[PDB]
Amino acid sequence: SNIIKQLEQEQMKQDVPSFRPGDTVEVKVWVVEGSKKRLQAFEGVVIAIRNRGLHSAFTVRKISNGEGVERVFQTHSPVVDSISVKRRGAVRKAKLYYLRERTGKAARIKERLN
Amino acid sequence: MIGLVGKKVGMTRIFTEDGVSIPVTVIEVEANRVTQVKDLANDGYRAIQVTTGAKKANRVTKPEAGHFAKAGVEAGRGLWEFRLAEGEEFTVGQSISVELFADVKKVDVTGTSKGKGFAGTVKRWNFRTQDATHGNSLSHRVPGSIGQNQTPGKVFKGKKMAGQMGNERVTVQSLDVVRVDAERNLLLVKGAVPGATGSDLIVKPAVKA
Amino acid sequence: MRHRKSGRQLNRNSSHRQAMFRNMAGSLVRHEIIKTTLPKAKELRRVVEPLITLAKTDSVANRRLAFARTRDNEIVAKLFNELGPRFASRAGGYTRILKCGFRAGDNAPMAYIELVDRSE
Amino acid sequence: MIQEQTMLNVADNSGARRVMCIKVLGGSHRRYAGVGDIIKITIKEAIPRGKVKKGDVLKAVVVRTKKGVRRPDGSVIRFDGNACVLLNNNSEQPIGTRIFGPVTRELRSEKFMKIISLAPEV
Amino acid sequence: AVQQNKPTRSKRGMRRSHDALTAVTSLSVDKTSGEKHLRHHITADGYYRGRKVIAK
RNA sequence: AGGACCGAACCGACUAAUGUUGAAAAAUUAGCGGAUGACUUGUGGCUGGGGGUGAAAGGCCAAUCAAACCGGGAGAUAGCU
RNA sequence: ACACAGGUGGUCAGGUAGAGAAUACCAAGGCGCUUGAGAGAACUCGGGUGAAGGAACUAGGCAAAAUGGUGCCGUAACUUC
RNA sequence: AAUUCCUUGUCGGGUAAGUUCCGACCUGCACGAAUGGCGUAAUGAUGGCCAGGCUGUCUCCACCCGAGACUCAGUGAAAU
RNA sequence: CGAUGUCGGCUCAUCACAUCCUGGGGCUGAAGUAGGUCCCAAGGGUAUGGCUGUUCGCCAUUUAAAGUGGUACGCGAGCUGGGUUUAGAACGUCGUGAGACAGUUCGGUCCCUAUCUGCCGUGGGCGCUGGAGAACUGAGGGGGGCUGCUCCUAGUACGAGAGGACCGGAGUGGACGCAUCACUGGUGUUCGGGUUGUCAUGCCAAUGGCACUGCCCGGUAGCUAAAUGCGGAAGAGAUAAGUGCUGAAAGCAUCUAAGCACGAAACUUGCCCCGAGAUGAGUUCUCCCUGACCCUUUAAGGGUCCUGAAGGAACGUUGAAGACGACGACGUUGAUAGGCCGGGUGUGUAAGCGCAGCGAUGCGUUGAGCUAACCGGUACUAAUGAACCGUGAGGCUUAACCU
Repeated sequence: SNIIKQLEQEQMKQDVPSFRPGDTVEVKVWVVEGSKKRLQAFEGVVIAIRNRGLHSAFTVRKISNGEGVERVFQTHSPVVDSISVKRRGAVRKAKLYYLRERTGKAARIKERLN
Repeated sequence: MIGLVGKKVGMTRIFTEDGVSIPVTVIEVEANRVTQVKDLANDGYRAIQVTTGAKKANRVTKPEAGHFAKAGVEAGRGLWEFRLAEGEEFTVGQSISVELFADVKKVDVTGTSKGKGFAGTVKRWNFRTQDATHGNSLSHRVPGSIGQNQTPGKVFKGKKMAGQMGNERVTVQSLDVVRVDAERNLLLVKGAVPGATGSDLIVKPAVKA
Repeated sequence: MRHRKSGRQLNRNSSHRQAMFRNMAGSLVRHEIIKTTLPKAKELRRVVEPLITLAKTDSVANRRLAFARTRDNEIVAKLFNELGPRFASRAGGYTRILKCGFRAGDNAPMAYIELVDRSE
Repeated sequence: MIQEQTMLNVADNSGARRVMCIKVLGGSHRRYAGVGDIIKITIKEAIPRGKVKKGDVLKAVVVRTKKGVRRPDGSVIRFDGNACVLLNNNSEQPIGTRIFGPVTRELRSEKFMKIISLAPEV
Repeated sequence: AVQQNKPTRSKRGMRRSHDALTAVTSLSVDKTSGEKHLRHHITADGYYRGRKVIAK
């Protein structure tokens, strides 16, 4: 698959920041509303990262004014404009799906700081 | 028009500029090179026989090698044949490239599908399973009844029963061609085409309107 | 329907296969040539040859890592003391299978699997 | 992916608190409701002096699902809990005046424009 | 579930038309020992492709 | 204390699945009821065929029970096959 | 009837965890069940997991899933207390 | 009503919708007082109905682990 | 009656048309919208639930519609066993009673390893007239045909207004089918980790066995669906009902008698698949074989020697092919499988050692170690030289050419 490997890496964006699950992340996303092309922000804990080159996703979980939301993002989509890491987070797993069962003080991730 | 013989390289996606992922299948279409031209005056129908790829010298037999040697062409991995469309003209030894699809806008892709072996009627024919409990005695995935009673006292032809699913010619129609890349010899069509990776495809222009 | 799956099942469950290859790898390291069935030989390659390559690099973590697999201490003495420095330049291909007929008891296709030196 | 017999939460303040889906409208043998699809519901629980009382049968539109919606780039948006807004039965455009929680960009249509005029996110 | 007329010996042999065993079909001769063996197998003396192996 | 409670041995047999030319002429597996009592069990004894015994089902009386098994009357009789 | 997955009374009863003769892993001791080798189709049997939904199944929640310990708090109608 | 034919009686409760269920009425075809009447706490591998939880029961099946099934070697039935 | 299992449910159908929807059309007490009624039409489509054993029915909410029948009231060697209709028991009633009631109620064993036909798949033999390798045409056969809603045309036509089109076009759904794994997920007892009890490796540390994979948490490839692509068409021909044009018999009239034109999801094609056993066994291209000598009851006769081609088969390494055969790839002038190397992925920062802490533990080396089926390479191992099968120019007659 040098054809496919050569063909996908022509599309991979270069400046994707290094983040790992547990991190609070603001993701800025192009949202189109008719003619105006707005850019809105989705901040939450990374609970899952799939690395597959171009087909790399990451799931961000927010508790939005009420109930909880999980956006899975394709990392190399042109929709996903910015990824910035707000708070670096210290966890032990690789997929943090237990946090789907926890709210508030139980869903509280220590900071990494190294 | 005619088609070209490809090879299923696999699947990827193509992010558009406005952020719409398109699932594409990559089909490497090398130089299909014409080995025989068929006319009404000798065969009753106008068609070209092309070959593609390359074969080992010791693995091609003497009949086959004599055929490609007459054509004045390198031996490929197979011979295929395309029916011609009344105003088209090809010569023997002429090479045909993916550039032919630089106008076509939508194609039909024909391959052999993935062989699923002896399949039961729930996989094969989408029969619905009977109860998984409530008394049922050894008949969960079985086909049920297969016909009527004394009248007819036979099972009709083409009753859907279990047997070999997969591994047969299927044509997927009206796939949007996303890119034609004459440099790398590639054709990116939108969607899934039949076959496992590396399987030989046949990409023609779409006959539907 | 199996497509691209690797690994014979050998009419055993997973723990009996694991145990069986642990013993049979121990026997091939011990005696340097054993007679088994042809499928059990062909799976014994994929168990045995990784122990030789682990043995090509002697450290406490590889001795313990080759004692988790194989579970015998004489075996991880011969690996790391004899076989690992024996091959040492041989890149794969530590063992050959030689088909040798059929059993009498059940007509099974036997095969002698052996290490690839045995210059003694 | 809301089907019959499914208990949905209520996103507006119409008075209902917990509803059950009784049909998925819009086709024959249609199985699932979804992103912004209309269902028929019955009200299984209400607050004591809301506009809708217990055991009423009316329409609703699904605004959030646990299964989620897929965007055209491949990105999904799953919620935690299925939710609907109770539309009026005859001529739609819903009962309640507030809308709680977020909604999605796939109620961006004519009718549900009302629902996304409210609705603090998305 | 059981037959309804006894099948003949004709139909019986017709069914057994395929039960025939195929011969070996020719077994190969060793390079050094010059003795015969199945192909791709070792000989009775324990040679294979002209070199000595097992030796029990 | 208890025809007490939970629960093994022990006695049983409510459900399901398998089995149904069975591994088995009534079982196996997973759950199930009783489990100091009107309990359960070993060894011996007693009751016998229109008779026994029966917390009663026409149940049980040696894989047999609206009248055991064996032998005899007996080659019953059979306007029926 | 079988070298039969059944039946058969008493006696001895170690370790660790455990209330325990339950249960798990072990000791003494005894076994691997008298056809094997492959392959890894449908289908059947015994099991594991399952998106969203959660009895819509169905004669019927049959089956499965769930619950499950010890201590403490707390506990309604009704009652023969 | 373990009793009611007509009958899914009529009204009410539960349900989006209830021939079943609960309450009531009484025109009891064909209840009824030790072949007991009516109540009845506790009990029941008892019958019927409802709800919470729970789930592959199901929507609609998918994959996996094992034992057969399939191939090879040995033995080698049966009903008909 | 030396047994033809009988309701209902499930699974699986299949035909008829007296058509429920979709399609065409005539009359209308048809303005439009919506209808009523009748002719044509069988392509495809033609609910989910409450109650009840129920078919039915009533109800709730859908739908374009929820057709009517035949098929042993289709289907129990396909499933169930709720009902009817065994043996237990009770109620009401009948009988003095044993009992009895298609009155009611509770409980209650559904066997079969397929020989033949049929059907679904899949091979072996032989034929097709020398052998062999491929590519084909296509007789014929099968699959597929469903449809909503929104928008424009146009708030036009019609109508007093309310309301509201025909014909034509664009979009987007439902149900169904095919493919596929890029995405989202499921699984992933073969990968990594956490952790309980216990046993062992002498012991600490580290590991391993067993407890449903011990219980769990993630997860590669593959398979998959709830995932994502695509499909049902346009068009042509011959028509049904129907509408006509010209036109007599019948100096008018008249769609028909001569002649001519329209006309539907039905019909034949168009689309997809199988397909030369299509014994009517076809076509095209290519490849190979260019020896002698006897015998006779002189035949497309038999035999001996020498030759053994093209190719196939066997064997081996095997495969996104597979029950087995089959099919595909490769066999050393070689990446076919395994190993190995690099990468990726997954898990989540190994062991050892050092430091902090009384200790559990924490931190550093360290995103470390380990990584299955993945990807790119590499002859290290195994794919052996050979043998085997297959021959030696391919009948007769007639015709046209031998330029």
